Amino acid sequence: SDLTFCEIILMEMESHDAAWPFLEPVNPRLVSGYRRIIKNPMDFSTMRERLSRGGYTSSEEFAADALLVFDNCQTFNEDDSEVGKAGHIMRRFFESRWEEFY
Ligand SMILES: CCc1nc(CN2CCN(C(=O)c3[nH]c(C)c(C(C)=O)c3CC)CC2)no1
Repeated sequence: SDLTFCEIILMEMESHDAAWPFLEPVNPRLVSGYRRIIKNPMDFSTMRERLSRGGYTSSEEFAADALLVFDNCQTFNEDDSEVGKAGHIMRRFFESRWEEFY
């Protein structure tokens, strides 16, 4: 039931207009400095893979992955960059859907 909500939240996030930086993993070989700064990478397709095989035992574990996506994005990207702008927008969206459910 809680994970039921997580499926919907993930679909809406995947379908959001500001989702474009977060649909596939950052390839550390293609981004200078990414591996040295981000130890716990996360993205929506990785969350989708885990959710599909029942790898989230609680909604809390889903929320940890979602915030990793946005925390990694704020750590590595400036607020003024297109990717930075997108992470701030998706965090507010996630925080809005998460609070009108949990
Ligand atoms: C640019 C080289 C590269 N392409 C990809 C694949 N795919 C990853 C996500 N993506 C982004 O634009 C994106 N999303 C985030 C969270 C970031 C960073 C650095 O935080 C970035 C910069 C590449 C689209 C492309 N991997 O490396």
